[PDB]
Amino acid sequence: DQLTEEQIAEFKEAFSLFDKDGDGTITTKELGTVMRSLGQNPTEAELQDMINEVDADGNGTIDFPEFLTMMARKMKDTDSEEEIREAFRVFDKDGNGYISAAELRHVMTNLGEKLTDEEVDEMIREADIDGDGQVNYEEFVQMMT
Ligand SMILES: CCCCOc1ccc([C@@H](C)NCCCNCCC(c2ccccc2)c2ccccc2)cc1OCCCC
Ligand SMILES: [Ca+2]
Ligand SMILES: [Ca+2]
Ligand SMILES: [Ca+2]
Ligand SMILES: [Ca+2]
Repeated sequence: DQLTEEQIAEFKEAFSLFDKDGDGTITTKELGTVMRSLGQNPTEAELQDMINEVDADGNGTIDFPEFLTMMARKMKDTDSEEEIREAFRVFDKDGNGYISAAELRHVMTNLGEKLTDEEVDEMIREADIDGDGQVNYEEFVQMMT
């Protein structure tokens, strides 16, 4: 089988966040920008290593099909939480355990992706379960898969 229309719509939007020029391919330069936007600072060598890991046709760049392949499977029951754990840590700017509407809005922004109040209000509402108005690690994990 395959992902739904909306599912596709979500993978493409996250792909466009790496593809700054919008030409359809992710370069090491475009990946670096994203890393720097996250406070991190990798080297050309490391950047190319990250790309080579998913470059199925080995042309030095990543495309949507290449991007989706790596997405549609953590191919690991172990070490998948080690990524979700870091993802959550990226958003929880104050390691308080709870992700707020402001931390989410703050991060999404640094990634050249300005949201709307209504958009930000829906991403949180949908993930919030305990009704505290914030997304804890628990809620975060389930929202992923
Ligand atoms: C990051 C790119 C999309 C992948 O992450 C996923 C994002 C949303 C889902 C679905 C099933 N859950 C939520 C439905 C869509 N509502 C928007 C959620 C929103 C979001 C939710 C909670 C907190 C902050 C944001 C969002 C948007 C874009 C990227 C990440 C998160 C599954 C994912 O898993 C698919 C990965 C392959 C197994
Ligand atoms: Ca590009
Ligand atoms: Ca490629
Ligand atoms: Ca927080
Ligand atoms: Ca909550």
